[PDB]
Amino acid sequence: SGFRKMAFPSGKVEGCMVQVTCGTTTLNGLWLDDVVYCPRHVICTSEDMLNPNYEDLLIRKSNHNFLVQAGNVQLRVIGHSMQNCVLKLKVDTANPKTPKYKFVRIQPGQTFSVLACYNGSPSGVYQCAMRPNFTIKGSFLNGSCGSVGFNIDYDCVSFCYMHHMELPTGVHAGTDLEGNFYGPFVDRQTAQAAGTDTTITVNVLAWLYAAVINGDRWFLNRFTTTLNDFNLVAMKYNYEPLTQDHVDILGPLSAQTGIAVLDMCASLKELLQNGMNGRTILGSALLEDEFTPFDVVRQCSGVT
Amino acid sequence: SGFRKMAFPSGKVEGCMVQVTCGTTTLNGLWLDDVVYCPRHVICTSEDMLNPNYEDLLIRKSNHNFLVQAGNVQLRVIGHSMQNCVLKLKVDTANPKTPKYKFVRIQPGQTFSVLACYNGSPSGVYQCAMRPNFTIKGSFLNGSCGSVGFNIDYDCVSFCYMHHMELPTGVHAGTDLEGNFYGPFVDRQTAQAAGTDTTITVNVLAWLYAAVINGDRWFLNRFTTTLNDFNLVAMKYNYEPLTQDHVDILGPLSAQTGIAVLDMCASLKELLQNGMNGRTILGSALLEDEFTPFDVVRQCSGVT
Ligand SMILES: *CC(=O)Nc1cccnc1Cl
Ligand SMILES: *CC(=O)Nc1cccnc1Cl
Repeated sequence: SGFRKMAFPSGKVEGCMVQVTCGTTTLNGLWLDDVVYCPRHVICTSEDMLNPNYEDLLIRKSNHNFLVQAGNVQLRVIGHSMQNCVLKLKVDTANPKTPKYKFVRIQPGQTFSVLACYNGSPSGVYQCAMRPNFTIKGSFLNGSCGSVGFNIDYDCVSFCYMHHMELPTGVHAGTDLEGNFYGPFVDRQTAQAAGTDTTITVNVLAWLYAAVINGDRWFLNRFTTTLNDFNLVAMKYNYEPLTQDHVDILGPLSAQTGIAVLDMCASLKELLQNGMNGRTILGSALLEDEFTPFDVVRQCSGVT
Repeated sequence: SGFRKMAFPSGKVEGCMVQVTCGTTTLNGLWLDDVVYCPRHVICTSEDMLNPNYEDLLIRKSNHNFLVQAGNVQLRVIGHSMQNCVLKLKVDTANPKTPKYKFVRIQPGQTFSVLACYNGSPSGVYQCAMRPNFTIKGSFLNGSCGSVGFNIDYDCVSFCYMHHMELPTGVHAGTDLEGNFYGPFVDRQTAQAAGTDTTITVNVLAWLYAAVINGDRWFLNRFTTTLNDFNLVAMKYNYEPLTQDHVDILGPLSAQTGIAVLDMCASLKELLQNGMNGRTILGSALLEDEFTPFDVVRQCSGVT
């Protein structure tokens, strides 16, 4: 019993983290096979970030200008290219610790683990979600860029995020491992404001199911609702519209608890309208929206 | 910027987890050098747990009855002994992945990372605290026993917890790596109730400092207090008494923010008396007490 905000074990990713230095800029890279992936802004001074022309800045950079260090051993750079907002540094050594891996582009509401790194060294691991406004709420200091977000399916690491940017609102923006930003964000120090950070309704319901499974039941009520009625309330509270696809995804948790999805929607409706009244659910005073239905099933069944 | 509930990178501990089977009981063991550490109740049937005589149960067990599996390779058991509530299984192979390590016994209020395992395989990592009632609020299913809690100082893993027990209240009890339970708990299926789960005051104040550092300042007020006045309020709210030792520990965060510890105590006093009024601090609607002052400084300075 118990339900914690749980990251994937980080060992497979720890084995992939290198230090990348270009001039006075040091950040992190991801070493898979004989390629090191890092944010392209590794080539920028802070002054450059105001209005960088990356193709023009890149012309002044040679393979020997990209200093790549794995532990205390230097990697030889034999080639480099820009793909969207990442650099691919070809090195002469395949990472011997390369795990089975995929590059995946996640959707808003999907959770992932972040291995926060500085100078190619792991500092910690935490669980994030791709927010509906395509930001993430991370913990990232200067030097943390090139830290990656990932899921594990048994032995295969799916890399979904590389850290690039802090908005002035202190939220985070980054790319998939093809270097495409999530959302409308760009690797330039400009006016970029996040849109509405709406609540991931399907994730809250997953977490309410996790609460029932773990004995927290006080919020179960005598009511039901419909998708359309629930959605009128979701709108008002800046919750994502609940779709039949979400209802279908929640089916296994419905089955296990014997609580119809729409009944749990009616519980969530009362919690939105009435508040917690100073009570907690799974030790939280707000509705947690960074567990997916798949996260709940994983943690409640003990998948390794 | 940003402040997350952050675990240590788990790789060094992942490399230590084995499966231990005795009869029909499978749980996890920790393989360091040529010793595998596991809960002694590995020798019990569920029926035994009602009133186990461990010395008597152990007599019926030989080295060849302890099946120890690291990945898909079996380890040869060449000796076994009971130390308090753990078994030490001597194996003929030193774990080649043994990190630098210590066994440390932590105090209530100290945080640690848990690598939740099943069948010697990691499922996830999360951050816990030794509660003032010597429980922890974990996420542990059947099979999770022998999962360990740890801190890392650069390259040295300090093992502070091994998982043994779920109380009927769904909270967790376990031992240090010498097999001594935290608190008054025993490895028997009996009436054991947790005492008052008081809030770790020094940890809340640390986290309020983390909030200021990361831009959340709305709760800063015009007031101060004294340890004695604050403590009258702490008592009423089941918060741990704040000591001068705690004030001293918070000194660096005081220095960095320029907020006197006692001023931050007066902010915490108003928050206790007045509530959050539906506001959040670092995305939390309750006062977080599972960051130590050392955790805050670590995460805010990016230690690896
Ligand atoms: C994203 C990131 O870490 N960027 C950065 C900011 C300031 C200094 N160095 C770096 Cl890298
Ligand atoms: C502590 C733990 O994991 N114990 C347990 C309970 C039920 C079945 N197997 C085990 Cl091991």
